[PDB]
Amino acid sequence: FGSSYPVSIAFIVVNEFCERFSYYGMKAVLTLYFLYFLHWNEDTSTSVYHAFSSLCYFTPILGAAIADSWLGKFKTIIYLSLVYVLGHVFKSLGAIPILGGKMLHTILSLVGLSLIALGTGGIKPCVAAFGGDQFEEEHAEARTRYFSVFYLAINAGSLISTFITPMLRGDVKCFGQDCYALAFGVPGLLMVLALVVFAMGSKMYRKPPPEGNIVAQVIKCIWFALCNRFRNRSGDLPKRQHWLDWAAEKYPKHLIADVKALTRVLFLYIPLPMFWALLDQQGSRWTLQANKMNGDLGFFVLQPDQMQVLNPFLVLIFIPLFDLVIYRLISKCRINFSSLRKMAVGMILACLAFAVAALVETKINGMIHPEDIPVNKLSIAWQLPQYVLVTAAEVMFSVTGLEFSYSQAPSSMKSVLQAAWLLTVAVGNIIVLVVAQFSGLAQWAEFVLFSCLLLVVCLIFSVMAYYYVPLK
Amino acid sequence: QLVESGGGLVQPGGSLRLLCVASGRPFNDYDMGWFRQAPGKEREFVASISWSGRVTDYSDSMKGRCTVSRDNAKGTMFLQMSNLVPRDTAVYYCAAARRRWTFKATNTEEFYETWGQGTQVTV
Ligand SMILES: Cc1onc(-c2ccccc2Cl)c1C(=O)N[C@@H]1C(=O)N2[C@@H]1SC(C)(C)[C@@H]2C(=O)O
Repeated sequence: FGSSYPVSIAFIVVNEFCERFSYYGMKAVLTLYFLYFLHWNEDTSTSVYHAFSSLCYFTPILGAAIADSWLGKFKTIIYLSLVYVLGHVFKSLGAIPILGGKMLHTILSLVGLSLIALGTGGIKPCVAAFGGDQFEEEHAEARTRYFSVFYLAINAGSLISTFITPMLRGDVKCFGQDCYALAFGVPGLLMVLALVVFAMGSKMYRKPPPEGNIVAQVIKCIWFALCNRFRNRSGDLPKRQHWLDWAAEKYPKHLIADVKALTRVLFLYIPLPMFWALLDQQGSRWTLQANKMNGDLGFFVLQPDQMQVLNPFLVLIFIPLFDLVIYRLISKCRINFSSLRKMAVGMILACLAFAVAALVETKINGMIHPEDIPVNKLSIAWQLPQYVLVTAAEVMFSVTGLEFSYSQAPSSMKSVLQAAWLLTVAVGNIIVLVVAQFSGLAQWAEFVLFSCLLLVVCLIFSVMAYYYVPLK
Repeated sequence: QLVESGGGLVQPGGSLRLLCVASGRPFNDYDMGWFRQAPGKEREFVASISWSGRVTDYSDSMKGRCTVSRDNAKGTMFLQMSNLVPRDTAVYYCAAARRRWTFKATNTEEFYETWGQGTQVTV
């Protein structure tokens, strides 16, 4: 409108909102569909749900490879959104009980889920990188605000999805049975609308082309670099001053520098799966903590489950508050938050949140009687301080990570560093699954462990962020 | 393994509370389901309770209101039929299936592999 912000990002943030809406509206009904429509084992349903989630987490690698190495982006977004819409069509087609039964339903549902995972993994990094591409490299201050608005759109989509999903699967009969076809078709229409609105802004975008088979060049350059050193019975200059400088008889400098930056950022990101796994162990145990504390609140009775909704709402409140007030106040003085101090401070805040959760659990345990009521029974409040701290950590770490991934990536591989950021979440999710079964510790002792682990992870990231060499 | 059952005659609009005790491998390793076989009829699905009792399902009829519970300690399973009628005067069976990965419906006979003998609840 005025300046410094293209009209294009309007059909980027809206698309992201519409996509998250549909994704969270479908994933919510997925498990009920498995259990009460397909009539699957609990083990089978949970395993299929977790496999689908993991594939969704892991596919953005393929999406970013396709985008950067070939076809550019805004063409991988379009085609993978078409694949996403096809997957939604199949999934909603398999929930119709009229045609086929127990075999067409299973096949169509599984194929649709595979296509949905493919689409999501390739709309995730490409859309963020494409929206970032709309700003001139000099406008590095408007890009951060755009990324804040992008995260706000994500969280708003999640919140409206949570608030609107139970209405669709509430006492609706498709054909003499519970209506799952609508529950899966509404997300399909939302995805179709997202694709339409994104395509509507084609003439305004700033589509840049790919810089060649960048992924193959990167792999071959790394392979040559590693292979050169193997001078078992010889060697006078295998590689000095770096492990890539003597992969220079080919792979000109403009590629060696790009792979250097890529490897630097990847080594920096190494520790983030542990942070993601540790911070993901709060939406399950905090529910157990809530179940042990009063939730009448005088005005409105609060069920422990509903407290989960306090995270997206607090993110919505904190994003504008952080960007427009707190960061400006910090900038008032000489204090300089370098986008890596922000992430470390977010990790410290998450550690503090888990320590506060441990303290609240300790207070809960120390109950003694004076239907008998324990005098020292905490209200569902006192869960606010940990929700405030953990939410501020997510705003600082997550919004800063998207910008850091883009600003530090070579132009040839802008969406590959976005896949690297998403790859940490994918690996972190695997850690949660591998460690979920191992649970035999007290709630207070567990939180004091996660707080301590989250501290050690932050010291490792802080030390490696100190020696990081920024891209230039 | 070695499931059992217990129950008997009931009033036209009374209620019944059936038992199913496992006398073998631990009860937490088995998905359980209730079936009925009216005289001169095919076996019908009644209710199903998964391991840990987290997931429960009831037949479309669910005459009145059924409720399946299970305590994996002592391995006992309960079915609470509430508003019985002149119908459903069938022989009620208990079925157990070891946990595994399968795509067969949890509300079908072929899903279950240990059908214990059945009661003779009548109305
Ligand atoms: C973390 C995170 O930070 N930015 C993103 C992101 C990055 C690009 C496009 C869209 C998103 Cl949502 C992102 C993400 O994609 N995943 C987020 C994450 O982690 N969670 C959200 S989705 C989820 C609820 C399945 C998952 C979880 O809680 O397991």
